[PDB]
Amino acid sequence: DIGRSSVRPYLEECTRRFQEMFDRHVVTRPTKVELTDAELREVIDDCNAAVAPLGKTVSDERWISYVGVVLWSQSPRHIKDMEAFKAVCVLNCVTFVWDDMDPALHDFGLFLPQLRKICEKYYGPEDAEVAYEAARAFVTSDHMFRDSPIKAALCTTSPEQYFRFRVTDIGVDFWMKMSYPIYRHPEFTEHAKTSLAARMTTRGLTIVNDFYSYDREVSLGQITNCFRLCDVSDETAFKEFFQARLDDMIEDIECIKAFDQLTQDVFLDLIYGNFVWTTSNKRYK
Amino acid sequence: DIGRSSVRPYLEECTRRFQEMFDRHVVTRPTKVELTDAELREVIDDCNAAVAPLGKTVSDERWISYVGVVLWSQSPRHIKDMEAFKAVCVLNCVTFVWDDMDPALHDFGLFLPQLRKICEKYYGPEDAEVAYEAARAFVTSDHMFRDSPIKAALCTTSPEQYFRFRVTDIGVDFWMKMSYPIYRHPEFTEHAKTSLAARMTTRGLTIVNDFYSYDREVSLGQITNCFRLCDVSDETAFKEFFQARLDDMIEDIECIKAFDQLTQDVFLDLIYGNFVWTTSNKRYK
Ligand SMILES: CC(C)=CCC/C(C)=C/CC/C(C)=C\CC/C(C)=C/CSP(=O)(O)OP(=O)(O)O
Ligand SMILES: CC(C)=CCC/C(C)=C/CC/C(C)=C\CC/C(C)=C\CSP(=O)(O)OP(=O)(O)O
Ligand SMILES: [Mg+2]
Ligand SMILES: [Mg+2]
Repeated sequence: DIGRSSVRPYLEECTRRFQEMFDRHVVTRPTKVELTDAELREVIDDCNAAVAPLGKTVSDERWISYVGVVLWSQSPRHIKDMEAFKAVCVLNCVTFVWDDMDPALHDFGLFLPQLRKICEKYYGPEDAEVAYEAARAFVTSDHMFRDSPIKAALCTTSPEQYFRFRVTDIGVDFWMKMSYPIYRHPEFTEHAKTSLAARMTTRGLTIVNDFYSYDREVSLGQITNCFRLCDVSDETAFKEFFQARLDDMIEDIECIKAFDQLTQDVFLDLIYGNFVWTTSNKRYK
Repeated sequence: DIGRSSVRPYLEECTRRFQEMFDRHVVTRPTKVELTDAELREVIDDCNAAVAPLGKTVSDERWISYVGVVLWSQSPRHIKDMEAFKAVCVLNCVTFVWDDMDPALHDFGLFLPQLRKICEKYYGPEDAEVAYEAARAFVTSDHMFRDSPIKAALCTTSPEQYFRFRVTDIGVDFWMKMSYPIYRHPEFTEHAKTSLAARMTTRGLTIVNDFYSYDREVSLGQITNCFRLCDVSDETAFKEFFQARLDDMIEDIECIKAFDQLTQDVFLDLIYGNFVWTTSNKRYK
């Protein structure tokens, strides 16, 4: 049954169709933000220190693996604050490590002050509180509402309810709220703070992530994946579902182009960058 | 054109159908929170002081009209903090007055510090920052993106995109982020802070407000109304659209019932309470 289901028959075609869609609708190719050796070392040092109180040891290779999503999904042309950039590198990486941990080993009393220390190092006083609150909310939500009936209801009812849940759960709201200081762009800053930024980009991020993590997630009993709403065994049902999802992505991209140029660049680089990172990364194979 | 269209032919039937839906799906009838004479006095005094720098003088009757949405839509069974309650009364009322003002007269330099003063009076340090940030975001969104292509794109594309804009624009995210301290309920606090609370309740709130404000908004050229997505002149198109909105509200209500009992009470009291207030208030006639 579902615990043994797979999208493996569709990997090649779906990858090519995602890329075809991005070339047509976004056009601008993702590029990688470059960090100097010293900047990368500072990020890795900060990640190791954040996760040290947890008794967790993590290799440089694994940190670099996680950080790629930041290097690829941010928008290099628009960056103004590289201190905020390194904070997102660190926040992103330590939250991945936390998520990959056995939940029985989550110690919020040790982890939250580390998240706060990161925010306070890299951001101004105002920004530090916004980014910390988003980080605290993400990690708290994950805990509070696992094995919750709410997750089951939202994830099994309809794509729309599912994506409503993923606005927070896939981490985009947190991403926006820690990323706006990178750009110092007034419009982007407000869209981030109202969460309209996250609401516009959630489907594009989530459909991609869900496709490439489905086999692993389903093998582990995890229900937070939109492809669980269709029978991935029936080639015909799958293809119809996948096309509806591509259509969702396209509608969002087309609406995103109504935003101001800088903001639209950042949103589209995020969705398209995430896909590039996702298909190159060992986490999803 | 659409500027002279009307849903007046449908008022009685739609009102009856909304009520029948709530009686079936929510069941628990809205009740009105009691303020003592002293408490209402305090609220009105605070309202007048906030809008005085704007040269605004407002009658008790007008303030009482605005505050009814708070007295009816909050959940009296679950109130724990009446200071937070009065803060919502004040914040709600002064935001109404701001929104009814000629935009040329909006003076953020004068108004924002008044919003901050209200939050600092009634909330603890942590809650004051969350409520104030949500008020600031709401009022800043309203300004920044008032004649924005984004608003047009979102409001005209699909119901989905429209409701995505209204999460912030109808003010529910702000409502949730100023209301959670009333209840001091951990789960509700978190759903408020992640905006999941707002995402679950926006369609119920927005569909009802939109129906009862359509005629006035369309006469003023305003585009923020879901009934603009159909031809309200065509009775069969309208009835089809209306049913689709009712189905949306019912789906949200049924998913809301998967939340913990206190949270679901609050969410449902809000949607149903707003309907009761909307149908009895002079603002929509
Ligand atoms: C915000 C953004 C750029 C993209 C959306 C997805 C993504 C790669 C997020 C990482 C960036 C952020 C803010 C937080 C990390 C949280 C996390 C472990 C997300 C994975 S989504 P799932 O729970 O499905 O885990 P899996 O990776 O195993 O599929
Ligand atoms: C936010 C909530 C719980 C319910 C929605 C109902 C409502 C009017 C709430 C006001 C309460 C809050 C937080 C803010 C005030 C915002 C405001 C003046 C109007 C929003 S509806 P539109 O912009 O269409 O104006 P109109 O009233 O003239 O139709
Ligand atoms: Mg996944
Ligand atoms: Mg209205």
